Amino acid sequence: PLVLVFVESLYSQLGQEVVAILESSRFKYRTEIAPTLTDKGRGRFALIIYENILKYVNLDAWNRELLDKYCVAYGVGIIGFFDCSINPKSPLLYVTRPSEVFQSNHSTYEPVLLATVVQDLGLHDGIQRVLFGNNLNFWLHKLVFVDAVAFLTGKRLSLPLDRYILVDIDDIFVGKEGTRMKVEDVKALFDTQNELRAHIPNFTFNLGYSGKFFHTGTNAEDAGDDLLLSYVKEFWWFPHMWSHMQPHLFHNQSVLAEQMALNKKFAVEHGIPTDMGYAVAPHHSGVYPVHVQLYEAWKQVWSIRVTSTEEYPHLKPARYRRGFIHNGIMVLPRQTCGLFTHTIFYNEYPGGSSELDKIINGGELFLTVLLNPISIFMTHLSNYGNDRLGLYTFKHLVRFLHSWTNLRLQTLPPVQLAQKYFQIFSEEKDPLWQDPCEDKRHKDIWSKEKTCDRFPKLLIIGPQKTGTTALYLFLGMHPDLSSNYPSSETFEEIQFFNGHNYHKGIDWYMEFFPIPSNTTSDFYFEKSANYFDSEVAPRRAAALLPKAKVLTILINPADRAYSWYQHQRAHDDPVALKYTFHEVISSKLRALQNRCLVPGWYATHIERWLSAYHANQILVLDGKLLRTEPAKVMDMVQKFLGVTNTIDYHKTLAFDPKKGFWCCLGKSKGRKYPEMDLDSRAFLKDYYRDHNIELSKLLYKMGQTLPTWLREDLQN
Amino acid sequence: QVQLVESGGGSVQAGGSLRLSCAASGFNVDDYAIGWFRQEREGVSCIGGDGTTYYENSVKGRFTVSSDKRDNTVYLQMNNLRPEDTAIYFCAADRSKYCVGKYFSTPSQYDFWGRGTHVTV
Ligand SMILES: Nc1ncnc2c1ncn2[C@@H]1O[C@H](COP(=O)(O)O)[C@@H](OP(=O)(O)O)[C@H]1O
Ligand SMILES: [Ca+2]
Repeated sequence: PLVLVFVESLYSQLGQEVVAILESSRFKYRTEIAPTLTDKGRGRFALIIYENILKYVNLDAWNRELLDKYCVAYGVGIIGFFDCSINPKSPLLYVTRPSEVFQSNHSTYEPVLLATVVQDLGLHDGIQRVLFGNNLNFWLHKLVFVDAVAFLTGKRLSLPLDRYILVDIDDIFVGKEGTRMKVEDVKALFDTQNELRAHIPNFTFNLGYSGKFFHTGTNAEDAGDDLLLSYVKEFWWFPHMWSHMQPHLFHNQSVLAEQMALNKKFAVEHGIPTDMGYAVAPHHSGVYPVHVQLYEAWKQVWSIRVTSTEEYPHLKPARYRRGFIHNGIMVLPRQTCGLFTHTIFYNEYPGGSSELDKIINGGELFLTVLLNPISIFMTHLSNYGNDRLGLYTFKHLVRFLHSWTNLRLQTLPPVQLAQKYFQIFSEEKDPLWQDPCEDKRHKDIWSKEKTCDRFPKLLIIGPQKTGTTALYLFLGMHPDLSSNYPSSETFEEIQFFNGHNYHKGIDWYMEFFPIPSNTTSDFYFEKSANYFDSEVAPRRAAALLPKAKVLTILINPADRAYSWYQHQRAHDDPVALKYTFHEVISSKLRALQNRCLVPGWYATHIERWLSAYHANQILVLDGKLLRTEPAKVMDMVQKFLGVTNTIDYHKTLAFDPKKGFWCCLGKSKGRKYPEMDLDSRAFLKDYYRDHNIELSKLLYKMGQTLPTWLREDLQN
Repeated sequence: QVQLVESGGGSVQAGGSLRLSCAASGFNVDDYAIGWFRQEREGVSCIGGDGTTYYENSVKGRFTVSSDKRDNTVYLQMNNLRPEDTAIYFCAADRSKYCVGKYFSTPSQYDFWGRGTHVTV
């Protein structure tokens, strides 16, 4: 269900608002200015937004005919963009509840928002239109925009009405004198949780205690918080460290476990239930990027399955904040709530108290609950102690939410919240790793013992049986270049970005490349042969290594498939030995034919790697030239990598007729097999014709010289 | 209480220099982003918590933002002043002190703002 957006400008703010609501809703958008509408009998776009609807009115007439034809044949709706009251009888209303520009006398439209936003009926021209008067600044306009995307795709681009709010009270028992609570604030906190249990079912506050700085303030405040020792059954609690200290500053698992065990002793002596699988780091230190010892010490002494951070994948914008299941702990995005540690009074809020009243009545709070199914809110003790700011913000937030939305607001315990989060978003179960040094806030979150820039600058992708390990060796000969360490059984393959090794993490990948120094070479590389045909490898490789270079070599795909077939014949694999090559071109036969022929389709893999990496970073050679004259092609690689010093490869690469190749790895790269049969060569020349044609057009598109075998296959 | 107070105004009308002082009362100025926004709001400058400095292309050879920890005040030493520069300059605080080049111009990146002061060029 791709959705096509037609922005008026690339820097237009309404395009950022519409794309912002679509990225907050995880709806897969297509950015375009002022194209092909179908993809071989299936619709390419499920919904259209014009950010300027006058583009559609003044459209090209043939293209308008194709647009209206594609809309009526596939049921595609168009969203337009040029006090406020909600229509109770409107079919647009799915999330919006009726509580507290465009004029047509003929009944051909539904006035959903009445002064603004209307829903034109589908029977006028076969297409459905939802038209917007103003932009997406008011919160009711964003509410009816979510309802507009919901109805026009037939609830395909929508979310369920069940909505989930977790409220964390961080910084409990941490403040100095004048910021902590007394008996009045604890009693008002319990009374507020009674009324919010009346509003939201099982709304119980989650409290981030710190046990060291309890019993150290005012004894009147300590007797003021002694009534919270009588109030333990009616409150949820999560550990927020003993001394509110950042977990990456410890950089030892054991002393962090002693701090968490001191908070565990505090939880036992208070009457706190040692349950619920939830805890949050103080400055979110160690959650993204992953400090392994925080994740290990969390589940060791607390059974943490859920944490929540705002650091993934970046701190700002909050629309991009995803969750990820790494190291057995299902991380969730955290939300800011508008409440901070410096806010202790209603009067001393930044921008006045009215700015808080915009944040409650339609700010980051309300669009956070509307656009996210799971919303974990951060509040601090200073918002509960003097003017009771968090009591104010949630007594007004759930009143606003139950007034204007018909959402099923339920507070489950955070294990059920994390299970619901990864049931709704199953694509976010895999983490997407990024560079810790690239964002300096993440580097502050990253531990100081971990050395920066331990990553490759070149990716020698495959495919297999082409000559990639000889190119790996010859790039290893250069003093300015340093090869990767061998990764145990897989050797010079790390197979990080394509397999299950991506779930091991950044620090597993960083161990193969040592610490940069004056003695060690700066430029680093790995040969990664399975990353060619893999679909998951280029996007993750562009995520972690944005400025890396891509080096592919390509030989004749009939001979590549033949050498791959003889490679599994020489590895004594039973299906490839059992059937001859004519039968190849059971499930093992189909798997062998798929990994023998889909690696031969060079264009479909170079499209993925070119969608990830820039074509300046991608360079393609001949491969047979690596067997005939390798010094000129190695001079071309040395010009490609941008190195300063240059090795004269004419004199150090010596031809060996005893091996048949310029030197080498001996028997494994010097195999001698009988030549391909003539009927098999006719079948494999006939099938590798169209793949060679789009391959030749692709290599002319890339600004690359075409190989020899491609030119004789194009001529014959 | 986080408060941002700014000052500085006028110019030599064909082009001159100023040092707009944004005082950060109630919090530390080396812990936040303190990016300057001119009027919608355009983020022409940003000064990171380690001192890392970003500009737009109109202001890249001209403006010089700076920071001083001692009076807790971020300064904007302006130079070679074009008539397009006249606006309301907003020193805005952000929890991420370090600036990123995609988002140091966005007003949605910056949480707590200032009163704003006018430069007339
Ligand atoms: N200089 C060189 N040294 C060794 N093998 C080379 C080579 N140039 C090309 N090759 C080829 O590289 C192929 C293996 O490619 P890869 O690097 O992906 O393992 C070998 O096919 P064979 O193993 O069938 O003899 C061999 O023919
Ligand atoms: Ca805290």
